[PDB]
Amino acid sequence: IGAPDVAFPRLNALSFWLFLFGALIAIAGFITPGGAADFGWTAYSPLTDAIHSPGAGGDLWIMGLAVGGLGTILGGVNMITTVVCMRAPGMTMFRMPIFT
Amino acid sequence: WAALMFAASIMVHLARIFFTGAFRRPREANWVIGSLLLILAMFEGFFGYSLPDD
Amino acid sequence: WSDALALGWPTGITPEAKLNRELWIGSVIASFAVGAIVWGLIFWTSAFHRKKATDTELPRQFGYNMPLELTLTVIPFLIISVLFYFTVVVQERMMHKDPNPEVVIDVTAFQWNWKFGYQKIAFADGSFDYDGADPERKEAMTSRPEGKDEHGIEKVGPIRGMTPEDRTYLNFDKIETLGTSSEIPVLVLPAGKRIEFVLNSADVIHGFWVPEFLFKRDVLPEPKANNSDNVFQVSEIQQTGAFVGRCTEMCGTFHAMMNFEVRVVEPNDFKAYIDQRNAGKTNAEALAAINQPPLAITTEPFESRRGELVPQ
Amino acid sequence: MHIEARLFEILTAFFALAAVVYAVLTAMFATGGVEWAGTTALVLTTGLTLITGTFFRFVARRLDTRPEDYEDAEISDGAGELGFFAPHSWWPILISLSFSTAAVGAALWLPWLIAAGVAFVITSVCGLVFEYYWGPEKH
Amino acid sequence: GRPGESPFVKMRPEDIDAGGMETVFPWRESDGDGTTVESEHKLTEIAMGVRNPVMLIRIKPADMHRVIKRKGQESFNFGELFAYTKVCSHLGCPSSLYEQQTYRILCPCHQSQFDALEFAKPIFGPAARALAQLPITIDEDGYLVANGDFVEPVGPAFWERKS
Amino acid sequence: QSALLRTGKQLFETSCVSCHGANLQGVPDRGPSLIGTGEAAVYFQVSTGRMPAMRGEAQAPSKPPHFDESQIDALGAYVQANGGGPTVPRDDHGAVAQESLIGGDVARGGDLFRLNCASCHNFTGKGGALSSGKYAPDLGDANPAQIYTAMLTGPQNMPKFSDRQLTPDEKRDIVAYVRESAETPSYGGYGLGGFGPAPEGMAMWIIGMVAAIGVAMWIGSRA
Amino acid sequence: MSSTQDRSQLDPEVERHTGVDVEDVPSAEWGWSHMPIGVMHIGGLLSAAFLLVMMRGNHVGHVEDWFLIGFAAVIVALVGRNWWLRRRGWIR
Amino acid sequence: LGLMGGLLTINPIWNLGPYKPSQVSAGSQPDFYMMWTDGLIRLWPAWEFYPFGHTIPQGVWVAVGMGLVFALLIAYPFIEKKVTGDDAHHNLLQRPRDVPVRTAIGSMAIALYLLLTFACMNDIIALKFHISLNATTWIGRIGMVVLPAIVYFVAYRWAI
Amino acid sequence: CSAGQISQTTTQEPAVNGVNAQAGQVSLRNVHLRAPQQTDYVEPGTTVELLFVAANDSTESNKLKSITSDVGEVTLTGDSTVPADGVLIVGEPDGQIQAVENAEAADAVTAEVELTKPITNGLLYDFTFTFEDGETTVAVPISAGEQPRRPVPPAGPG
Ligand code: HEA
Ligand SMILES: CC(C)=CCC/C(C)=C/CC/C(C)=C/CC/C(C)=C/CC/C(C)=C/CC/C(C)=C/CC/C(C)=C/CC/C(C)=C/CC/C(C)=C/CC1=C(C)C(=O)c2ccccc2C1=O
Ligand SMILES: CC(C)=CCC/C(C)=C/CC/C(C)=C/CC/C(C)=C/CC/C(C)=C\CC/C(C)=C/CC/C(C)=C/CC/C(C)=C/CC/C(C)=C/CC1=C(C)C(=O)c2ccccc2C1=O
Ligand SMILES: CCCCCCCCCCCCCCCC(=O)O[C@H](COC(=O)CCCCCCC[C@@H](C)CCCCCCCCC)COP(=O)(O)O[C@H]1[C@H](O)[C@H](O)[C@H](O)[C@@H](O)[C@@H]1O
Ligand SMILES: CCCCCCCCCCCCCCCC(=O)O[C@H](COC(=O)CCCCCCC[C@@H](C)CCCCCCCCC)COP(=O)(O)O[C@H]1[C@H](O)[C@H](O)[C@H](O)[C@@H](O)[C@@H]1O
Ligand SMILES: CCCCCCCC/C=C\CCCCCCCC(=O)OC[C@H](COP(=O)(O)OCCN)OC(=O)CCCCCCCCCCCCCCC
Ligand code: HEC
Ligand code: HEC
Ligand SMILES: *C[C@@H](COC(=O)CCCCCCCCCCCCCCC)OC(=O)CCCCCCCC[C@@H](C)CCCCCCCC
Ligand SMILES: *C(=O)CCCCCCCCCCCCCCC
Ligand code: FES
Repeated sequence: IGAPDVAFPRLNALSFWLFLFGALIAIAGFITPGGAADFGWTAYSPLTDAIHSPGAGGDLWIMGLAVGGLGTILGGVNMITTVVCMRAPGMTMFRMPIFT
Repeated sequence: WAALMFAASIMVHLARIFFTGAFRRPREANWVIGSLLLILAMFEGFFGYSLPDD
Repeated sequence: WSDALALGWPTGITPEAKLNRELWIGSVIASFAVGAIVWGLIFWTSAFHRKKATDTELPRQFGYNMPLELTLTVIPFLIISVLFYFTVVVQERMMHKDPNPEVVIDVTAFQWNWKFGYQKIAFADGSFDYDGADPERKEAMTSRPEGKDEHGIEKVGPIRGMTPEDRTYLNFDKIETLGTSSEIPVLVLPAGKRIEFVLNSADVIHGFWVPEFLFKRDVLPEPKANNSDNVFQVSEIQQTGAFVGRCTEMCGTFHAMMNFEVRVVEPNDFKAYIDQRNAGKTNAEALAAINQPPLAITTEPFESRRGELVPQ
Repeated sequence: MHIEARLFEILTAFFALAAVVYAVLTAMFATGGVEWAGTTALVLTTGLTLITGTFFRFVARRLDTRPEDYEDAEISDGAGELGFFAPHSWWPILISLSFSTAAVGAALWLPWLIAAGVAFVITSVCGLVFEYYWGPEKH
Repeated sequence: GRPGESPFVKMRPEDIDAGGMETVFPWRESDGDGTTVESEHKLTEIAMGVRNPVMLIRIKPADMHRVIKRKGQESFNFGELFAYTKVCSHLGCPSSLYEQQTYRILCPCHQSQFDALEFAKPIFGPAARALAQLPITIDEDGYLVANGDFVEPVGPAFWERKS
Repeated sequence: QSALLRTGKQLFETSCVSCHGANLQGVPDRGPSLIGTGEAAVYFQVSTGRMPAMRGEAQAPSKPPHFDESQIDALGAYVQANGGGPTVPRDDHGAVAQESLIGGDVARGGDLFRLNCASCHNFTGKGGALSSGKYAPDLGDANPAQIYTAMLTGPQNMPKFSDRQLTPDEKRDIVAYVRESAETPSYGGYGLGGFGPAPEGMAMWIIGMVAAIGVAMWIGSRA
Repeated sequence: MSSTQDRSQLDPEVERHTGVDVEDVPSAEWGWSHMPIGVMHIGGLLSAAFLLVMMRGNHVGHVEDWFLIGFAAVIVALVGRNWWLRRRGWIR
Repeated sequence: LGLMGGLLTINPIWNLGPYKPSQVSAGSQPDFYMMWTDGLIRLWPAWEFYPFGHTIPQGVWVAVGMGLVFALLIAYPFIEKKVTGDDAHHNLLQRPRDVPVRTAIGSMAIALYLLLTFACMNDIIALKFHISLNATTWIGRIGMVVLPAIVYFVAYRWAI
Repeated sequence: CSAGQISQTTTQEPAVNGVNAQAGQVSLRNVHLRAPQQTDYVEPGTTVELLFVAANDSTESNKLKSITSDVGEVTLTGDSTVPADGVLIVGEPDGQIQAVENAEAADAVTAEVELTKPITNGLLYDFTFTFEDGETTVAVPISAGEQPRRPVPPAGPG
């Protein structure tokens, strides 16, 4: 879009790091003796309750996904703001290429 | 708590002087005694919570 | 050709299964036709190489074709509309809700195994004044006079005044075909009859699939409170014999162990089996006494051992 | 700010339509009426688009055509002082680590770790927010 | 743990049930209850004896075939009862922790694991020498009595050891 | 009771037959035999929620109970009828006795705890780590009956303290000490868990050191 | 605008001629900036040897030995890559 | 210190019964300044030697460890001046970044100290953070050789 | 992978005094001996009850329970063929309850043994259980079900 940087570049750095560490904590389910999240990726409800899959792997999965999701939300805020505000003098929003 | 702070602050001071190079030519002896001093503190701490037979 | 062009669907054993198979054949025909034309287009444009004989003359640079894009955005709407109509008509023939099922099997499916209750038998020809037990459905309403506090709270219960550990939704029957971890539960059904399945889950949501039915459902813990139509009817089962069934959800760790069987027999054979099950006899004994294998013949309750390298 | 506004009003219109049709077709033709989960989600994603589009339309009416919103705009038209764009900062990684500490204290039920992570998050967010405002030390 | 009187009472094999561990001490007939002044000091000596404490563990019968013995200690176990010193063979902390269904005598000072089924030899952690096994049997009246002293010194190792 | 046994059988046939055979004999390498475990074992194991275990791992963790008190009693009575074993203590009314299980003596209960329980749990009933993926959970949550039944039946890697090792008097004494330690406020400010050296050192290095260094940065200059 | 340039006369003492250079380490003169590569490689080999020898101990399990083997192999591979590149002149 | 002495509980000995050779606790750590000693005990792989009729217990190792540790702490400036050769009267401090090698060495030493200290707490770490005790012990065992190297490399590059 | 194929929880014997013998088609669970002893042993000639639960693993049967005798001349009073995909409970282990006052087939196959040999609790004694499918040696232990510890005489300091 002809911009020098992203809208909130400290924010996108924060998004990257929030992702990295959220993914790390989610994956850290494996080092635990019980192991990582045994419920499917979709993680349907009763199988995810403390009764079923009581191990700390499920909790780590949940919290790591929460952290990564916060990073993703911040990244989305940054990218939408960059596209709407930061743009080249001639780059009309119907002249920005399709990847943007 | 003061014993714990004594130990921790000795460690922080040692790290400060080590990383800043305050132990060089003029003040090796200081370092040395400080090291001894730290060691003593550690042992006294051990003899401190060991005093109340627990 | 159909079996090969069915992409490995087991030829159904129920009218609904057969009609679903026909829909699958038609849908695969349409999808393969679309894929073939699109692959033809892709490979034929791949014939547009940068021939060295071409000098510095860039292509037509056309882009932005209105009529062609309108045509190719209208036509897919037509294909999906026809597919949707066929889908709706076929789907209509999947939950018919016949109020007089020939047999009502209560498929209560608990963690890592199943159980079938034979809730009711009602043959149109006239027989089987049979019914399930249902004295066993007891609630857990914690409507105690008082809680921890001296007075006042008189707490009734967490959910709708009852406890989560209520299990009232589960319905129990006289002839339970429970399966153990070392014994595959074999559901005996009569051929040529309307069989309803009332689906329930004791512990955790999971799946009930009989691949030869070309249909499946999710046994949820409490479908009524989840706005789920757990029960489903099958108009007929022509083919007899044994057919595997599998848990098609996530039960838990031993989720692949949930395999069960459905052994559809003749109506007279079913009558004999139910007669010998009313009298105290295991499922295996009843099946054997009708001159049929006692154990599951499509599947086996394979090793409870955690694996091959476990030291016994 | 008109094109990116119209985008969000189009999205808002579609989401409102989808929520309304879902509510109407679930309140009847469904086992338990309105699903109350998909319906509310559709309503409040309609609200999401509505808030963003309303703000964008407000700003667009408040703003004369920008060069970026103007066809046939020369690069020299937009040339000039762009705003502050934060240079290097190590506070984002500290905020991420603080939130990770709080998250592990939540997953592993360690109330002490949750409290420590919350304190770390407040400290790191203060550092980031104050990073480019902390005046020089006065001695 | 009665307050002073009869802190030590004779023991019977039936008391320990399969998969059960109890700390036991060398109580003599002369070291009677702590009622008198002469006693209550012998008993204090028994309690404060560093190497005095032992743990008696009843190996489950189903696990009996898994037991691996130590040369010269093949008969130290009285049936399914095994007496092993509580004092860790590493730095002399008590090895109090006991895990049944895995038969792991764990020392928490430095997290050292000895296999109780096999002679109490260290299968994890700093410890390198097996816990000393106390010979045991039952005397007249069916009370559990040591069948002799440890064949080896029982505390943590030192220079003048293993000769 | 006949109806109690019927209900226990109903609940058993659809919650645990997979782990334990329909005849309560353990399925190989899935679950152990419940013959002789007793009503006390069932009560402690299911009231703590451990038994709908839902996985085979190093240590089955505690989780919300999957059955209510009446259903707990039904399962326990079913198991008691099948094999016959330890039974959960009960008071005059018939409910699981919890108040009555608090032994009067605590110093003797404290000695019993330190000699037997603290070995792996803690000085003050907190948790402790075990060999490989195992641990001893905190005793704060367990009610008097649960502590008593845990002593009376060693669940897994717990020594089983029969009624002869710890007579009902000693078991009630230990229960009293456990409850007193769990509910007793930490005299001298917020008790950092129960482990002394580790939380104490961590709190030093965080609170005291961050405060001291921040105050030094405030007083001092940078250059 | 509230700042002034600083200059420092620091007693310089080897004659900082063999080893590191300011281009590689911008503050070479200001203090110890060179650790010989020989001590690198020797220490890496010693680390790998220590990892292997810890396979000998009191542990019935073997996941632990496999992790030790993997880490020591990684260290040996890193040291070998560095040594080969240094010998050839940082090529490939 | 007064606020801590009030609001924070330190060494609640009353919860800790009088010492008996038989009674035990699972935690069993010393104050944080000896946790490095305890962790060095835990992580050192049970290596003993048996001369002619004599035993050299694994505990001996830690003593030697302390020696070396202290022998290296007390003597460090002399090793620094012998290696670097700085024998000049230094009155101006050096920013840690300006001495990448010494900063890396100090970061390595701090990393080893932290690893040992947390190894002493591997019991509690496993209890609270669900990690198998053997896994924590072996993490520390591999770390006391690997983590110092990684920390040295990272600190060197960071200083530069 | 602490929860791999070799997991601690799955491979656990029940915390019961009786041993478990899975040999043969039938499974023997909680086999033990009720034999209260007031001295070093229980003298020869005193009847001791033999408890166990026999479960038929397969539904296809080994309900015979032929002899199950060893040194001691095991006797199965009221012997019956109970096992059919179910449980054969020979006796009434301490804590065992009775659903109704009346007992079907009188005693539910109580197994008693005349020792003819001293035995003390804490030992392993081989009892060869014989079935039409096969035979199994179990080494039955001695269990004190619910009896509280007897009063040890007070000690006289010397
Ligand atoms: C982006 C998403 C994505 C991608 C790329 C893949 C890629 C692959 N997936 Fe995918 N898969 C899913 C998403 C994905 N999958 C999801 C969402 C499910 C359902 C999950 C659920 O049910 O919960 C699933 C389920 C799934 C299953 C079913 C498992 C089950 O539930 O029983 C299987 C079975 O074979 C499978 C196989 C594969 C294979 C063989 C690949 C290949 O393409 C993978 C390519 C492999 C590699 C690139 C590895 C090679 C690299 C190395 C050897 C170097 C390693 C070195 C280090 C790590 C240091 N996948
Ligand atoms: C020898 C050795 C060190 C072996 C390894 C043991 C060990 C330390 C393992 C790591 C522990 C962790 C971090 C578990 C969480 C799961 C995990 C590993 C996730 C992946 C790790 C990773 C790199 C994630 C990316 C982002 C990141 C860095 C996350 C770290 C998360 C954490 C825990 C940050 C804070 C660090 C921290 C405070 C750790 C605990 C340290 C100690 C000893 C605390 C002691 C302590 C205790 C134990 C109390 O109970 C307590 C109760 C009440 C008040 C106070 C305390 C208290 O201070
Ligand atoms: C230590 C050093 C700079 C050595 C230089 C090179 C040298 C002389 C090498 C030879 C000596 C050898 C053989 C060293 C290897 C191992 C070693 C250091 C042994 C000696 C151990 C000893 C007597 C002293 C080391 C202590 C030390 C200097 C620690 C670092 C101090 C600093 C600057 C810490 C950061 C400042 C700060 C804000 C700290 C608070 C924030 C936190 C939580 C930091 C991490 C942290 C710490 C630091 C704890 O001590 C701790 C204790 C108990 C529970 C938890 C924690 C914890 O989380
Ligand atoms: C300058 C110093 C300022 C210090 C602040 C002082 C705060 C004073 C608090 C109020 C007065 C003293 C309370 C004493 C009563 C008391 O002790 O407080 C417990 C709480 O304890 C917890 O749980 C933790 C709860 C989380 C909130 C407190 C966290 C404060 C931390 C963050 C401050 C220290 C710094 C640590 C930082 C570490 C981070 C490292 C990055 C509360 O009961 P409870 O919750 O039920 O404890 C369970 C028994 O019940 C049950 O049996 C038992 O078995 C257990 O389960 C027990 O937890
Ligand atoms: C500051 C500290 C930084 C850490 C420094 C050290 C970094 C080096 C890491 C070295 C990793 C080595 C992992 C190997 C470990 C190992 O060898 O043990 C295994 C268990 O593998 C595992 O978990 C893998 C664990 C890998 C995780 C390492 C992750 C790094 C973390 C710790 C970093 C975060 C640091 C945050 C610090 C906070 C700030 C500090 C100020 C098996 O044990 P076990 O459990 O008994 O399994 C039995 C079988 O044996 C048996 O066959 C089978 O039959 C079964 O029975 C089974 O039970
Ligand atoms: C990437 C490909 C890596 C390889 C991927 C394969 C993964 C498969 C691993 C486990 C599957 C579950 C089985 C779990 C059961 C354990 C296996 C077993 O059954 O073997 C018996 C003994 C104890 O049995 P024992 O009778 O008491 O003692 C015996 C008496 N002498 O375990 C053992 O040997 C343990 C051997 C297990 C294999 C080692 C896995 C660790 C590899 C880590 C590599 C990372 C490298 C790091 C790089 C920096
Ligand atoms: C999955 C496998 C299950 C299921 C669904 C149930 N149990 Fe059982 N059980 C299982 C294991 C791996 C163990 C040993 C380790 C542990 O308990 O976590 C047990 C043990 C028991 C015990 C303890 C016996 C004793 O201590 O002597 C009891 C009383 C018990 N199990 C009963 C029980 C009940 C009542 C269940 C349904 C509510 C049940 N289990 C389910 C494995 C599994
Ligand atoms: C390490 C050996 C060991 C000793 C000795 C021991 N425990 Fe335990 N304890 C454990 C383990 C392991 C568990 C986990 C039980 C489970 O997973 O089912 C446990 C669980 C418990 C529980 C259950 C609490 C809960 O919330 O689930 C209580 C209560 C308890 N122990 C109290 C005691 C008492 C009282 C004693 C002294 C008679 C004692 N323990 C001795 C290891 C031990
Ligand atoms: C059961 C056996 C078998 O395990 C396997 O087969 C897979 C083994 C994978 C190799 C694991 C290597 C560990 C690398 C450590 C990362 C460097 C740390 C140094 C810096 C602190 O093994 C087991 O017992 C369980 C194996 C489970 C493996 C899970 C690994 C999960 C790692 C997770 C905790 C996050 C690590 C942080 C990495 C950060 C990288 C970017 C900075
Ligand atoms: C232990 O109880 C859990 C065993 C889990 C088995 C599956 C192993 C998958 C490993 C994935 C890789 C982890 C991250 C690697 C980073 C270097
Ligand atoms: S004190 Fe027992 S292992 Fe060291």
